Amino acid sequence: SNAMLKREMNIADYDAELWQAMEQEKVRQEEHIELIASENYTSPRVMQAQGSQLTNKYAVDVVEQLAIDRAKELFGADYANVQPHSGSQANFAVYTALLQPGDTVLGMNLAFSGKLYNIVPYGIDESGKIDYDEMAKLAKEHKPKMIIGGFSAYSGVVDWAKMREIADSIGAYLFVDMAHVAGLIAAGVYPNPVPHAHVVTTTTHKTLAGPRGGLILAKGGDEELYKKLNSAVFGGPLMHVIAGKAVALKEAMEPEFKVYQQQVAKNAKAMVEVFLNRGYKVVSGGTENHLFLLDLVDKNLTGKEADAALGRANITVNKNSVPNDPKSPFVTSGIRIGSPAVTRRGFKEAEVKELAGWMCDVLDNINDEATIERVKAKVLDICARFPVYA
Amino acid sequence: SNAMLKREMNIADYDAELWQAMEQEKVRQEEHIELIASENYTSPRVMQAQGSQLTNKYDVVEQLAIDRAKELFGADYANVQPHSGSQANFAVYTALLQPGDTVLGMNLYNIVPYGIDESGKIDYDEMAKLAKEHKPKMIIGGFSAYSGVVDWAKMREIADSIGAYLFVDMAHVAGLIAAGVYPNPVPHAHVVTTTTHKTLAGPRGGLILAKGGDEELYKKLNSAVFPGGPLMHVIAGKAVALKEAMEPEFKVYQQQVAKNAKAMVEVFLNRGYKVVSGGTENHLFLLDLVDKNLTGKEADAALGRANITVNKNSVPNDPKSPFVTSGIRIGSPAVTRRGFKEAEVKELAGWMCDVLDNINDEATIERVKAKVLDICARFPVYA
Repeated sequence: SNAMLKREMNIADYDAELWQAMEQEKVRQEEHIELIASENYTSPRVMQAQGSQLTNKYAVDVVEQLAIDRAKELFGADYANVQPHSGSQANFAVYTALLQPGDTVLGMNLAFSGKLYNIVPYGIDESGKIDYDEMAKLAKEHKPKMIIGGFSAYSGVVDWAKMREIADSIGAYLFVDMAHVAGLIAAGVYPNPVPHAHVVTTTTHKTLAGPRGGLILAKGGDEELYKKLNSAVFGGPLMHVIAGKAVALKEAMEPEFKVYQQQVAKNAKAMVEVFLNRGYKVVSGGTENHLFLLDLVDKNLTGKEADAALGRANITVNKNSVPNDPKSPFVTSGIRIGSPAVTRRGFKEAEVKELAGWMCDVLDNINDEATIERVKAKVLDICARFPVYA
Repeated sequence: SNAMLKREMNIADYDAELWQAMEQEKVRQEEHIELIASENYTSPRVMQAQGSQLTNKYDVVEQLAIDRAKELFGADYANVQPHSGSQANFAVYTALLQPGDTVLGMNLYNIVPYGIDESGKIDYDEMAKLAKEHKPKMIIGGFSAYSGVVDWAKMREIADSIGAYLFVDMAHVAGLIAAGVYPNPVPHAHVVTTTTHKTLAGPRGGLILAKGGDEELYKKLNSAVFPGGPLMHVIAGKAVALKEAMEPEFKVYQQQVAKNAKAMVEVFLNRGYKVVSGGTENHLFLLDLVDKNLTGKEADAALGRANITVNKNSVPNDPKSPFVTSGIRIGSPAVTRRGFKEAEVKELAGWMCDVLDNINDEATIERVKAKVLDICARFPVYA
């Protein structure tokens, strides 16, 4: 025999370098305030699934059917495919199922798929709000085969019903990638694109708080579409990750998850209030979801500057361009902030308001070491009061 | 306190439905003999990494994987980010090819296939004919049911003669390559890819490796991987799996893999079965059942009744559909992992011949099943 004994076979016994790195990553997740809008803390049940012997399975079916059934129940889809390894892979399945090389696609942005297809962008104005009349004119002008909804840095709510009308008016597909807001949709606090788009994709981590992976959903499609989508996905699925998806999707149906998402939305609003009250500009002047963009043009700061300074105080954000950004995309004039992770670890309005205030202290004094050190200390204290896995 | 994040309530407590399905799979892995050539049993250290908080990360960990991949394979470039072998391959294509380019491969882009004969041996002269006539931008080496050695040096000569890239997908033999007991493509290819879970016995995932290129090439390969983020928990799994593969015991393992495959081959041949190519030089082989009036699908099902798992596979010039086939593909990595040596695999191969000789003899099926279960019980995978 040659049994692999779990008590004798662990990382700390065998691979000290890896173990030290893993320990330091747990410490980082605990003692940093994570405001990257795509970040979250998955449950220990998701982690248990991902650590399981399902990694050995070549593809089982019951585990997969639970994920599929739960995806359909949660989002009200008549079709779900839980196999994609990532949101990007889900998206690529959709493109290859429905598009030909060199087709025109209308996407949205701030004012490889780009290499294979002709992507025309609808750019949100300095107003920071979608203008559906203008979107309809771009659609009419360019006659895309597909309009793609979903954008990583929009703080407004997208009217998917209206987008479907625009798509239909020119015979295009509406594809919505809801990766950036899926958890809010799952909770009923943001509108669902499943009844309006021809196909929908998402990641399962981010606001859904599950494992990293993809999902394709649809409602009202024909057998033929569903068949094409299935065939475009692959090269088998990660069954341990699919188990992760199954348990995450059930967690998403808990009343606690609805309360959590309501808190996510309140928290993002409370942070916006502070930034505005401290003299910072927020794109659109508000948020209606979990995230927002701080426009630093009037401060003569770059997003890269802001991000580095905040990082020195154990606050993680990402840079992001603003509408008609006067700076290059490598630099930007904005940062994007979201509440899911801090909310997940127990921060409510008081904490996020205090945090926003500290961020304003940093940005007001971006090369003052003492401010940075003071704020770092406060961040560490707040992190201790609100531990993650406890 | 965060009710959803505290460790109190595990999957069994929370989601009995899911837990039951997970634990059935666990018991299935113990109670069946697995001869699907792409399957293995990864270590508990790999699973521990996959179960870690690294799933929440949006880099010392990645460097460890990169360094260990380069060391194991003798490469001066590695990318450990791909989610799968397929994504690794896709990265290479999108890095080096333009849409509609011509490509040559074994069994978006104009593909010219090269087809090994009934002899079950690669015809380098036919490969050369196709390459030199059609002038592909890239020749792709590596194929899933091939039991022979491949002359990677010769493929590079062919590629070099027409100015083409040589890409080798070594997924189907990577662990043997790593242990030095199968020809190494890394010195000869422009770029190589692999999965991390079959003969490497690691997590499911992809890898890109290369040597002898400049940073410009390596930058292109990096840029091509995500056309989002890596799975850092899986990458930690890769790091520890790659370290395990550097142990002298891993080479011993692969030597036993190769020896066991040859041993099973000898039984099939001696029992009147035909083996594509007449033998093996690696961990797998293909039985050609045409002369038995058997389909691969039916052979797969018959063996499954006795708790022996194989997969159907087309043979050269298969008279049957690809969904039916006239062959089965058998590999030794998983049985060897759980401790089978030559004596055990020889006995196993005899039982398989007993079933296939008389698929409808339920007495034989039941006899073999009981022996299979006894054998599985004394070779537990995990404890």
